[PDB]
Order: sequence, then C-alpha cells, then structure tokens
Amino acid sequence: KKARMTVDKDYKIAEIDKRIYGSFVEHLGRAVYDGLYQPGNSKSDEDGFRKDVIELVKELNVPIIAYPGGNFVSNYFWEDGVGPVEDRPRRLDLAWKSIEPNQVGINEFAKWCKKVNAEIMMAVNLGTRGISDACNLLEYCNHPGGSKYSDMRIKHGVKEPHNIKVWCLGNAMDGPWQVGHKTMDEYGRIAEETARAMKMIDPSIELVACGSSSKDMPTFPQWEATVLDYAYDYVDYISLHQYYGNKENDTADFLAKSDDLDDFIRSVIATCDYIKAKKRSKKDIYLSFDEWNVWYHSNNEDANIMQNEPWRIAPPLLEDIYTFEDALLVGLMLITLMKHADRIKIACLAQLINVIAPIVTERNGGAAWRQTIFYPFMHASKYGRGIVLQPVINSPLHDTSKHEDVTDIESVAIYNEEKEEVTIFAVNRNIHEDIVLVSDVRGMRLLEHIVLEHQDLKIRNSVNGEEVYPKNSDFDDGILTSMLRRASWNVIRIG
Amino acid sequence: KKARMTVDKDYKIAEIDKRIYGSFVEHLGRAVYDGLYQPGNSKSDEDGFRKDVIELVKELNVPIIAYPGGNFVSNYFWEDGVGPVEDRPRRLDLAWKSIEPNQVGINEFAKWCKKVNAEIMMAVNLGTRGISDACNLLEYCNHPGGSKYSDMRIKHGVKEPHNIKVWCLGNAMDGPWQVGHKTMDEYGRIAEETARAMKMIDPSIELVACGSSSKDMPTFPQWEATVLDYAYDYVDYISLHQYYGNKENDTADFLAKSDDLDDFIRSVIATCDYIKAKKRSKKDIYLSFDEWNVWYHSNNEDANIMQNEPWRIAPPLLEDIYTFEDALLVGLMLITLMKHADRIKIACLAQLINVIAPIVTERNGGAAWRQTIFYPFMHASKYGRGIVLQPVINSPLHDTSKHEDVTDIESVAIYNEEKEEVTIFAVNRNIHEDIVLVSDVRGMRLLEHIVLEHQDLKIRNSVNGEEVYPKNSDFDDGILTSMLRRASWNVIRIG
Amino acid sequence: KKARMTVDKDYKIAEIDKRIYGSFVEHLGRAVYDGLYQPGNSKSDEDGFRKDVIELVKELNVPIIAYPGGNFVSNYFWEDGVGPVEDRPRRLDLAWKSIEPNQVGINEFAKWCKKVNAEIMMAVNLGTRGISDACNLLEYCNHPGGSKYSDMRIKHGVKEPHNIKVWCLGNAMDGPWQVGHKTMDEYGRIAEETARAMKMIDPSIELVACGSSSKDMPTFPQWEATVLDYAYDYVDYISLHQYYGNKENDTADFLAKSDDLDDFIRSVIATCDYIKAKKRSKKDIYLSFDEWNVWYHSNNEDANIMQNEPWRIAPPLLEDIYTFEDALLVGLMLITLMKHADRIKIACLAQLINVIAPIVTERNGGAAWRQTIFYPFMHASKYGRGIVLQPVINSPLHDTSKHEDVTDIESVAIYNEEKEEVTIFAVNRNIHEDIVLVSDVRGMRLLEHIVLEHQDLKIRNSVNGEEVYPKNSDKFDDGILTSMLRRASWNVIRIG
Ligand SMILES: OC[C@@H]1O[C@@H](O)[C@H](O)[C@H]1O
Ligand SMILES: OC[C@@H]1O[C@@H](O)[C@H](O)[C@H]1O
Ligand SMILES: OC[C@@H]1O[C@@H](O)[C@H](O)[C@H]1O
Repeated sequence: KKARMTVDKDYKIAEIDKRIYGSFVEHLGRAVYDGLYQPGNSKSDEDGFRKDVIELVKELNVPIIAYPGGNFVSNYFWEDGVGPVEDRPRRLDLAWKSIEPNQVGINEFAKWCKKVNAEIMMAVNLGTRGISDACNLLEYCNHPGGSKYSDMRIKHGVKEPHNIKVWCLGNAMDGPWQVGHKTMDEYGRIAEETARAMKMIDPSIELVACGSSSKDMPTFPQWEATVLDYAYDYVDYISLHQYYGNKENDTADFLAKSDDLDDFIRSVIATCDYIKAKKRSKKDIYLSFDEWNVWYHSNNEDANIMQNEPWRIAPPLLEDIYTFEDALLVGLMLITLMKHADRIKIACLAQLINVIAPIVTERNGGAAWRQTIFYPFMHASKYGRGIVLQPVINSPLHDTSKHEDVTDIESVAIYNEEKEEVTIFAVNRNIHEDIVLVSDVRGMRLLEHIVLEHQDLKIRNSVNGEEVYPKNSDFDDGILTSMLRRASWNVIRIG
Repeated sequence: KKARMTVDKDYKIAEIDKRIYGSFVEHLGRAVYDGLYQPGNSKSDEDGFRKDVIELVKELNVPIIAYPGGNFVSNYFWEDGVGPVEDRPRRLDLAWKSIEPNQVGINEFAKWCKKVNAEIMMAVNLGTRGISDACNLLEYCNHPGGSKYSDMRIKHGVKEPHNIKVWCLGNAMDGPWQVGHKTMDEYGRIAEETARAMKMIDPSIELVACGSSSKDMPTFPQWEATVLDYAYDYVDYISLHQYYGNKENDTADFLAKSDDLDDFIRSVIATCDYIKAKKRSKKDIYLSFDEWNVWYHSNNEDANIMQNEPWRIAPPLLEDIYTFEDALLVGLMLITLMKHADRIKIACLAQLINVIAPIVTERNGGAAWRQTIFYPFMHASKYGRGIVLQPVINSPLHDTSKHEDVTDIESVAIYNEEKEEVTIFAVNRNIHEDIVLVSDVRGMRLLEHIVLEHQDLKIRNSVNGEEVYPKNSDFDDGILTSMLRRASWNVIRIG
Repeated sequence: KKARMTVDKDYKIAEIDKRIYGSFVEHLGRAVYDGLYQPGNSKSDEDGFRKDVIELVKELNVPIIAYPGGNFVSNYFWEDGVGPVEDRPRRLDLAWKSIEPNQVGINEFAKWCKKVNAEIMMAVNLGTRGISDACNLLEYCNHPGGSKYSDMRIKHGVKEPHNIKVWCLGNAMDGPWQVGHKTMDEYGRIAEETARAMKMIDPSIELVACGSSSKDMPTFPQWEATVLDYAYDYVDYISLHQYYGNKENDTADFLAKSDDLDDFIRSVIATCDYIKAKKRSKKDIYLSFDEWNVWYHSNNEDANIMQNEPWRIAPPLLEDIYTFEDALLVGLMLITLMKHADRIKIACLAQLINVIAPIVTERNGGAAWRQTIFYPFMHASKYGRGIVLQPVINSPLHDTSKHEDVTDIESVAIYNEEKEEVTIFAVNRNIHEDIVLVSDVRGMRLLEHIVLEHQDLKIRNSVNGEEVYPKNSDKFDDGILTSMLRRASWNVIRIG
C-alpha cells in the first residue's frame, strides 16, 4: 500500500529527444482515404485535408511521422504518387489486398505534415526495388534543383526540397507474409549498399536499419546483429516493433507486459553494443521504435475483409476500438520508452489516423473523435520534454498468471529545466489495490495532478462521447505524497 | 512367347489428370512464325492462324499448352508482345540466335489456345527479370480491371481476364548455355519470393517450380531439393525434363529407355517426399513433366544454323523427322507417365508445332502433316482418360547393350467407368519376337485392337504420305488373349 | 659506375601488344568538360572538340581508350547520354560529387576516338545495373540493325555499329567508397552471367573481369581468384590498378616502386595460373593494366572540393602537376609493363586529359600543354613496338629507406623487324651517380640516344613552357654499344 520513490536532479538518465513522440501513417485502411484525406468534405480544407483531424494531431504534439509504410512500402513505386493526379495509376496493394489510387503521394503528404507541425520520416522500397530507386527518391526530395529528379519535383509544383532528415531502409522483411521477404544476409547487404549511396547524395540525413518484425521471430536478435555488422558505419538507428493484446482477457497480466517491453529494449541495446565492440567503433547506434501500440481488437474483421471483399479502396482495416485498460498499457509503454531515452531517440505510435489509432473518423465522412489511448500519449508528449531522471524505486510486487514480481507502481520523472517544472508519470497497475506513492524530491510548487481513471476497465470511447478523459483532479516539505488509485494513470507536476 | 497380366479395378493407381496430355509451344524456329501463325496463307483464318494446323491440334485433345518457353522465356520481355503490333519491337533472342519479331504475343497466343480448345500454362522470366515483372504479367492476365496492368489489357483489346491457372516460375536455369543461369540457392530464393507475391495477387493460381534441366546435370537432384526447401509452401509442382535419342543406332537399347524414365520419375518423387518430411507439410508436391519427347535427329543442322546463319526470323531449328521406332518409344513414355499418374498431374509433349513436334508444316507455307509420334500421343490422349489400374504383370525379359532385365511387354490399363470401357496400352519392345499377352480381367466384350506396326523400324511419315498410322488390325471368356506383334504399339479396348 | 647488358634478338619474351600503350578517359573533373570537349572555343572543331588536344593525343599514338570509368560507370545510365541532346537529363555523379550534364555520351566519345585514331574499351555499369542493361548497350553498339537497340543507334544518327572490341565488366567494386560495392562472390556471379549473355549477342568481343582496387586491399588476391573461378570460361582478361606517390618526399625510394609493380604483376599471374590449373583449362587469362599512373599531388585540394563545393559541372579534380622525378617513375613503370608483355596485353595510363594526365588544358578555355609524364609515354609508344627481348643485365644495386637490392639501371630492348630498329629504353634511378651501360648487341649502327634529364627533380612543366622535354644524347662500334646514362635519367637509345 506504500511505495517510495526518490527523485534527484543530479541523477539523470538522458535528455528526451522529442522524436520519441512521433507516429506513423501507412497507406492502409482508412488512414488516408476517408481518413486524413477527404476531398469534398465540409470539414476539409481546399486541398482535401480534414481540418478537425489536423487539430487533433496537433494536440498530440507529434514532431515526426513515419511514412508510407509499413508492409505497404515494400511493393510501392513512389513515382506512382507524384505528378499530375490524372496520370497516376491505380495499383494493387499486395500487403493489404486493396486498390491504391495514389491520390496522396509524397508531395500531398508533405503538405499535410506542414499543417500538423510534423516532419516526415520516409521509408524506401527495398522489397521489390533497391539502390537506384532509393537514390532517385532522395534526390527528388532533398536535392535543391538542377538534376533530373530535383527538377522533376520542381516541375511537380514544389520548388523547395522537402529536406527529409531521417530515412528508413525498407520495412521489416523477415516475415513470410511480406512482399520481398529477405534473409538477414540479403537484407544486410542491400541496406548497407543503399545506405552507402544515399549518404553520398545527402550526407546530412540519418538512416534507420530495420530490425526484426517482432521479438518473437526466431531470427531475432541475430537479424539485428547481422544488419548492423554489414551496415554499421552508414546507419544511425536500428528499428524495433512491438504490439500487445489482451485476447486472454487477463487485465492483470496485460498490464505486466510493459516488463517484456523493457526486456526487449535492453536486448536490442546489448546487440548494438556487441556489434559496437566488434567494429571497435566509437559511434553508438540508437533505437528507432517506429512501430508500437496495443493491437488485437479488430483481428477477425480484418481477416474477413481479406479475402472476402478484396481490392477495395480504403476498406476499414485494423479499426481497433480501445478500452480504458488499453490506455493503461499505452501509458505503461510510454513510461518504458521514457526510461530508455538514453538510447531510444525515435518512436512512432502505430498508427495515427483510424488504423489502430488514437484518432478516429467515422466512416463515409463522419466526425472525428479521440480514443482512450489518445490521452496518455497527449500527456507524455506535452509534459515529457526535458531530462529523464533515474527512477530509484521500491514498490510492492505482485505475480500474474504469466509474469512474476511485476512492479505494482511503474513510474518515471522528467525535469524540465527551462520551465522549473518536474513531471512525474506513474501508473498503478495493481488492478485491485489502491496505493500511495511517497516521492522524496531531493532537488529542488505542486502544480496539479491530472488522472486517467475509470470504474470500468473495458469501457470504450466513441463518436458519441468520451468516457475516458483527463480528470484534472486530486506535497509540502520536500516529500510529495499523492495517491495512485487502482488501475490509474497519473501526471503529477511540481513547480 | 507368353506373358501374363492381371487387370482388376480394385488395384487402382490414380485418376488421370487430363493435363498430362498437354504440350508446349516455344518462340523457337518455325513453331509460331511459318508454323501455327502464317498471315498471308490461303489455309489461314482471319487472325493469321493456319486452320489445318488448328484441326490437327484438336485431334490430339491437348488441354493445356506451355508458353512461351523454354530457354526463350529467360530473356523475354512480355510487354514487347502486347499492344499495337506497329509499336512492338524486334528483339534479339539470345537462346536461339534469332530475331523475335513479337507479332505473336500473349493475347494472340491466348486466342489461338481458345481455337484449339486448350489453355495456357504461362512461364515468367526469372532469368533477366524478377518479382515485380511476374506480378505485372499476372495482374495483366488475371486481374479483372480497375488497376494499371489489368486496364492495360482491356485497352489492348481483351476485355475479360485470361485467368491463367498454372504459372511456371521461370525455366530451367542450371545450364551454362542459358542466359540468366542461377545457382540452386539463387533460383530457390527468387522462386520463393516470386511465388509468395504472385499468390497475393491471385491465390487461385497454381505454381510450378523448375527442376534441373535434365537428370544428367551434376546438380540434379539437389537442385530440386533446394528449390522445394525454399519455396515449398507456395508452389504446387516441380518440373522434370527428359529427352531420349537413338544416335547409337540400337533399337533394342533405345526402347529400353523408358526404364530410366521410370527411375527418373521415382528419384524426383523421393526428393519431393524428403522435403515434405523436412517441412512437416501435409501437402504433396505433384510433378509437372513439361518437357518430354524423342529428340536427336536434327542435332547437327541446328549447330550449323545457330553458329553461322544467326539472327534470322524463323530459322528451321529442331526439325526432327521421326521414325517408326521413335513412335514406339514415345508410346513407352506415355505408358510410364500413366503408371505415375498419382504424382504426375501435368505433362507436356515438347513441342507441338514443327519444333520436335508431332505436327509439321512444310516450310514457306506448305501443307501440314502428321509425324509418326503423332499417333501414340493421339491414342493415349483419346482413350487414356479414367483410372490407372495397377499393372500386375509377368513378362519375358531381355538384355540390351546397356540395359539388363528389360521387360518385353510394357503395359497399363485405364478404366473409364463413365463409358464402361477398359483400354489396355501395350508395347512389345522385343523387336525380334512376337509375344502373346494373356490378360486376366477380373470383371467387369472386346470392341477393337488398334496397332501401330511396320516392318521398317526407320520409316518416316512425310507431306507425301503417312507410312505409320493406326491400323484396325486384330477374348471371349473373362481372359483377354491378345497377340502383340514384335516392335508394335497396341491399344486394346474392352467394354 | 658500369652496368652491362646483353641484347640478343633470339632470346625473346613476347611480341608487344600495342594496347599496352592505351589510356583512359573518365567523366571526371575536367577530362571531358573544360577538357577534350569545349563547344564555344576558338580551338574547337565542328563537334566541340579541342583541336589542339586532339593533336596532342595523336602524338602519344594511343590505340585504345577506356571509357566512361572508373568509379563513374558504377552508377551511370548509358541511355542518358544518347539521343537528342536537348532531352538528355542532368544526373548526380555520386562518385565525384559533380553534376554530369551528359552532353558527351557514347556517340560523341566514339566520334572523338575516331579523330585521335583510338578505339573504345567500354565499361558497363555493374554497380546499380546488370545483365540486361549490359546486353542493351552491347546491342546498341555492335549489332548492325534490325533490332530494338541497334535501330535506336541508327535513329540517333550512327548508321554503322561502333563494333567495340573490348568490354570491361563493371569497375573494381571492392572498396567501401564505391557505389554498388560488391563482395567477391557477388561480383564473381554478376560478371559471370553478364559475360555469358554478352557473348551470346556478339561472340567476337573480348571481356575484362575486374580485379581488386589495389594490391593493398585485404581481399587481394582472393578477389581475383574468386572472380576468375566463376567467370573463367567467359572472360579474357583480369584487370590491375596501381598508383604511386611521393608524399614522403624520398626520391630514391620513390623510384624503387617499379619493383613493387613487378611483384604485383607476378602475383596476379600466379593467381591466373592457379585458377587455370583448377579449371584444367588450355586458355591463359591475360592481364589488362587499365589504371596506372603517379597520383598524389592533388589529394588535399580534391578533399576540399567535396564537400564545400559539391555538385558542380566540371570541378577541377585530380589535377596533379607532375615533376621530373614523377616522369622517371612513369618511365620505370612502362619498362616494367614492357618486360611483362607476354601476359599484359592491355594497359591504360590513367588518365589522358587534365585528370592525372600527360595533357592539360588550363581551365575556362585554353591553352593546352604537356606534363613531364607526357614524354616517356610518347617515347615508349612510338619506339616500343616489336618484340620484347629478354633483359640480361648486370646492374649495380643500392638500398633505399624501404627497399633493398634495387637495380641502378632498368632497361629493356624492343626489336622491330619491319624497321631493323632496336630500341633500348633505360632508366638510371641512382639519383647520385652517372653510370655507363655496356650493351652487347649479339646481333647485328647507332641511330640516336634520346634523353630526359634535369637538375631539379622537382621541376614541373606548365602552360608557360616545358622545362622537361627530350634532348640528345651522350652517346656503338663493334657489336658493343656503350652509353653513359646520367644521374636520374630516362634514356631511349636506338640502333639501325
Ligand atoms: O502497423 C501496421 C502493420 O503492422 C506490421 O505488420 C507492418 O509493419 C505494418 O504494415
Ligand atoms: O525444347 C526446346 C528446349 O529444350 C530445352 O533445351 C529448353 O528448355 C527448351 O527451350
Ligand atoms: O583514376 C580515377 C579513379 O581511380 C580509382 O579510384 C577509380 O577506379 C577511378 O575512378
């Protein structure tokens, strides 16, 4: 019932890179068509972008958006999505068994990222294409002018280069369900050679090597080791993907899965440092966690849609509707991301609009709304800039059906120096027993105490109203005392 | 003089897949140009197809035709053969040192297949092209509309999709004489990935993985093992190729060669089942015998042509003129195919027109006529539909120069119970002795004994007449007693 | 003081293939643009070709020129350089951080080679491209007509096929500074299948497989053995690359480096013979030394030009200005090449115009002069055609900072039978002592003794004048030719 945590400014983990509050838009389902892009809608601007969605994205303070995939990119031909729209083909999207009409391509999606105050992180097709097509796309986007592909961008109506900073070398290609599956050795080579050439066009870019499609793949983490062995000198990040689900309907074990996330991350870091010692390099590889979220609700509808009604434009795929308990895990996942901010410098919640997303528009042009997971992310991105202090914590333990010694209270604190504030994120993942956390600030004024709680752990949000929303609700010597209700998300700020 | 055999509808082998009576047209020599396609000719229809050639193919009841190669496909660019004929290029055909004019492409050959009531088995180029080109060709042929390459087919004048059922992942590429020669691991990888992508576009197709170019390559049968190991989950067949020759002028040892055919088939079946165990699959790989024939007569003239008269259109290559003994061995090969109809589901006489073919057009628009090998195939395709019955047979044996204990009488019975007939196929390949076949027919009337025989084992057919052709030449109890002339082919039907 | 040589016309090494006097033009720096190709210029002809440069090349009697690279070729798309010039794109040259405007492509460069009496040895892109693109280029260039790419050539205004004889399968691709870098097994496989398919289009061409970037690469010589293992039956040559520098500023050691060249050539020959025994083949692979020169003066200015000033048309890259001691090592390398004429059949001075070149044009459109290295190459190419006789030399030796037992004199005799000339090429690389060379022409009138010498080993040529240029002599009565060879000199002594 008690839990003691001592924060101290002097005990840093690292500065937060803001790109860990990024997200991800794939040409999948209604992410784009009847998603952020709805040409005649009364709620859209003259370019067809839903303005209410733009506003909801800006509320999440997303600085970087992965695009356009995802499994989609591994058979995408980028030239299909630029130039006059009347001349753009329709294409089969093999990954998601849909027709892609290519109304949104590089230039429309870059315009959209301007409107939501975000940058693109661009993925290139290394499934069915290779080096020279990555070079062309990079020249098109980043070279000012005076060459075949920069002048082509100019002739398409974009005089200034997009100057995309981070590029991703394909998508995860270790699974037998993706077009252009590669062995680790094949992918290591194409990534090394694509990376080599791209850095010769634009040496200021950063590059992401793709890790395994999940930690459960038998080739994890040898895949990461092999790719980094080949490409180390030319890439800056390795990517990780992780999704969690609660089909077993075990909310106690569900919220313990953040422990598996912590272990996955350290595994990837050890793998990077193993290859570091092997190359005798002084460079550190950072982590790009460019696919993470809860994902399990829509699994069976998606299987129906493929292949019952295949080859639709914008079929409603991956439309997970999230519960309060899902928001609790998304919050736990964010706490775990923060705790490893010394190595994780990029992360993308997957995905942003409609597809397993914090932001939903109702089908056929309907209204936009916030899912339960919208709010833990909004809080983390708003108050979680600054310096991650080392959580030194003793907290009660519990076991679940499949995890052991699960921390009762997961927590981290982030000192914003320019603002003299200190924000403490804490989840009580004791489903039953309320707990108090006593926090010895030895720093270094109790601003507020925002909470995400609800009676019903399976409650949902909808276009008819949010049942889950930040209750701006609930310190005086040096020790801060606030109470963590069972199954709750807590944002405690100090000034 | 005496050989005995028990026929019994309870010792089934398998139901015959009629696709074992298939054939093969490659863009080679006079197969197409000055072959089935002759636009000026008086005997040609509105599309330029020779109508007498069309009639002869239908007499063979060929249900499936492989196209368009062959070594030719390994450097073929299928876009060169579709669209307005005025804009189609002339290409160098490296395999056969010829100019391909591309007057006949997929759409013309598909129309021709309709007129001979056959359908296409399409090979894709995995020599100099790869995944995305195979996907484009499949989309073009099988996707109905609303996408780049399907709409391209429609605009080219073919509104409905061809819906090609069986595709071949390349041609054999183990030979140093083939453009795009692959190692077995290289071919396995590209076959695996091409098949994976193709089945995402059209999951109803079947795919054929290529075997060794012959049983005599050092990489047979490890090539088959390796390809199947990579691609097992996505393919349905493995291909086999076999040609026999009588360059040594030894008819006895020549006719013994279907024994090595049987052994060859067993070797490939064992290879498939070894991999099935390795995979723990419940699927059996079936065999596609998409190249088999006698071929040796024209070998020296083809050296002359490729080496000194290169880059012609329609050079007269591979124009074997077949003898009566060649027809006997073709019959022995058809019997062996029938004996393995449990695993062999597709087979292709290589080839259908002019090129090592049962059908010949003279040259420079001359008349069409039937080679000796035409009639064993016509008999087998006409009456060999139904259930292959296990041959329990005790026959005299003989030695030849290079074969030991060769059975004198080779035989199988097919039981068509929807017509209530039992057709016995038998060859006496003892050339020096006549032999009586006592056939115990555990019942279940004789309707005819049909023969191909001749005194002159080297006699040929020609445009001036057929010397080898079906003769109606000649059981009461339940015991079928049939006299099998030395070096003869026999089709004895009971009902 | 005394070195003795025995020249017998019956002790032969081999007939000299004149393609050992080849050179090389890459789309690099000012080789093409502001070099051989200058449209506006008063010195330029109807095609835009500097006529003064054309005549300078013709004096070197260069029979074959490799083109278009070099690193450049490894990401070159040849179609960008043919067809109407108004429709040719500008492209990023990742190798040299330049813009390639493609005003000179294969058909302009083929015309230029006609004007200097040379042929192209063409390199195909095996970096980012492969089999089918090499087939297309070979058909465009060598197939008469009646097919897609041969007719395309005709449509572009070249009715006759170029009929290019020697093709180079990519460029060396073992280095991490190269677009499309390959492991030895990757390159082995791609070279094998490119070669196989190309020889089906035109069986009369000859093919060069690429060796390592230099002997110093860790994968040398295993790269050469693997590529030859794969492609042996389909290729005719293996390539070698060698450059030398004098950044340590040690003239004696510098001039000893032809000894390393000799060791390098033998190592590659052994490698060929190893694979030959492995293949039980009756065919020897021949050597193509298609990059060799002195190269070091311009390294630092080159590093500055990328970055700081990247993506220019025609940046002034690799503009080494050669000293007299550089010309001596160039002469020593040509002597070494001559001594291995039985296996080296193609060699390429890298490069011909402005880019580490014997011929310079001064930048922004004039005026064109000859570097110090121009002249040993001119002598070797003009008088070094015939039979390499076997060098029997008793030369005094000397040690240097990093080399031992270095001959003071390097010499080789080339017997021309259609002229009754013998030519003795000799270098005295003892920087300190004149040496008399006694040649016993067990033969068989002294025709001349040409000399390249100077008091300043660091003196350079320039547009303002040649400081280094040929002179006579100093200076044969029985069957005994005696000739004093100066301190640090290049010597061409001719008999008739
Ligand atoms: O997040 C959506 C999909 O999940 C993963 O399988 C893919 O990378 C991505 O396309
Ligand atoms: O039947 C002709 C040729 O036989 C084999 O050589 C090839 O696969 C095929 O093109
Ligand atoms: O000679 C110029 C360069 O030297 C080597 O680096 C390359 O092969 C070539 O491009």
